[PDB]
Amino acid sequence: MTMMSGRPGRVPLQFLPNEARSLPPPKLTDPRLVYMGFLGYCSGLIDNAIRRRPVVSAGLHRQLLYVTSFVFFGYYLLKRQDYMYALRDHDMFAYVKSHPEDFPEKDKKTYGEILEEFHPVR
Amino acid sequence: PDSWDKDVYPEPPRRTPAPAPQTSLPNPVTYLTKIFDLLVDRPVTLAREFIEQQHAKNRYYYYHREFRRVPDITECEEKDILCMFEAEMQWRRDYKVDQEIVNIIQERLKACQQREGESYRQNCAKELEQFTQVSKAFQDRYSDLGAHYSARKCLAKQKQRMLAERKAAKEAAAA
Ligand SMILES: CCCCCCCCCCCCCCCCCC(=O)OC[C@H](COP(=O)([O-])OCC(O)COP(=O)([O-])OC[C@@H](COC(=O)CCCCCCCCCCCCCCCCC)OC(=O)CCCCCCCCCCCCCCCCC)OC(=O)CCCCCCCCCCCCCCCCC
Ligand SMILES: CCCCCCCCCCCCCCCCC[C@@H](O)O[C@H](CO[C@H](O)CCCCCCCCCCCCCCC)COP(=O)(O)OCC[N+](C)(C)C
Repeated sequence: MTMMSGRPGRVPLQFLPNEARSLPPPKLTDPRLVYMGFLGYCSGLIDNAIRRRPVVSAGLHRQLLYVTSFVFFGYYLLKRQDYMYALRDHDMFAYVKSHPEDFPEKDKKTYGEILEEFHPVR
Repeated sequence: PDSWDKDVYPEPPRRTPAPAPQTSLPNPVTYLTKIFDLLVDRPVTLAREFIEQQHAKNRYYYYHREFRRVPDITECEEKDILCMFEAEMQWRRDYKVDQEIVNIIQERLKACQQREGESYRQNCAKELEQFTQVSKAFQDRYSDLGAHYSARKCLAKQKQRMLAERKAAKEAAAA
């Protein structure tokens, strides 16, 4: 039930191992970052609405801080998520390579020589 | 005219009789035909001549697109998605072409039935047998595939028919 917490050489509380630096960082115009900024903007608008302030124009510095904080956190969140998926793929490929007898390559037949059953529609 | 090929859409030599009047009474159909000619067919012809004159000054062309022959579904391995996709596209194109062929044969049959008048039952036997052959072939190819049809299902139907025919031939060989 705990897949990758016990992976060897895993430092407890880094949130970003040094090996992650070999991966391309997400672009600053990543659509996920844009969505995080939109979430921050929505948080700012809801904050204005709750405090009975003009929703769109009241706090400009507060809305800017909201958007900036959301984007800042989302950048590192995306980095960690991409690194974790890279680890998953790396481990999967290494395990497949090291166990050829469990992932055999069987010759594939062409469809002219595979017999499929025909089910008429009527 | 010469716009359409006369081999794909043939017609008999169009024999028509010559008028042989038997009475001195004037024929009203001939007079009405002359009136119709002089009042309708000449202005229409002149308008068409002007239209063709304007069209001739601006001549451009459009081309019939040619498609290469790509490998069919029989020579694609089980999980090769690209070869499967190209074979399926080719098969769908061939299906449309076969539909149009059947349409041409049906047009021939309809034209024969209208043209032959009271003797269509005898003078349209060749068109009828042509349509019978094409209909049998098209049925064997594509019938009962149902919606969500594919080249794989057509291949399966063909293989089932081939197996049945081979078994019948083998059992007849022992008779
Ligand atoms: C999926 C793809 C993307 C989709 C986007 C997602 C959906 C929209 C985004 C959601 C979050 C954004 C807004 C949240 C904060 C707003 C809170 C609010 O109350 O608004 C009031 C406010 C109006 O009040 P005011 O102007 O201050 O003065 C009037 C008084 O306040 C008088 O006001 P009042 O308070 O006295 O009126 C009382 C009213 C007060 O009640 C409300 O106002 C309802 C507010 C509910 C908050 C929404 C929940 C939180 C977000 C979750 C959204 C879920 C979406 C998923 C689908 C489910 C649908 C429910 O109560 C009622 O009348 C009873 C209504 C009960 C009926 C049930 C329906 C209510 C819930 C419906 C929510 C639908 C989603 C939000 C739609 C937009 C709402 C503004 O609304 C606005 O003016 C702001 C709206 C957005 C404007 C910003 C746009 C930017 C400008 C253009 C820039 C272009 C950008 C791109 C550049 C392009 C190049 C040029
Ligand atoms: C509703 C959406 C959820 C919101 C969640 C709260 C968001 C605010 C939290 C503030 C962010 C700081 C938290 C972590 C920063 C530093 C701590 C870091 O070192 O923790 C590491 C771990 O990093 C954190 O766990 C990652 C936290 C990220 C949470 C976001 C995931 C949400 C799911 C998808 C929804 C998208 C959310 C959008 C963001 C607003 C330690 O790794 P490890 O000690 O080995 O793992 C402990 C658990 N084990 C051993 C059992 C495996």
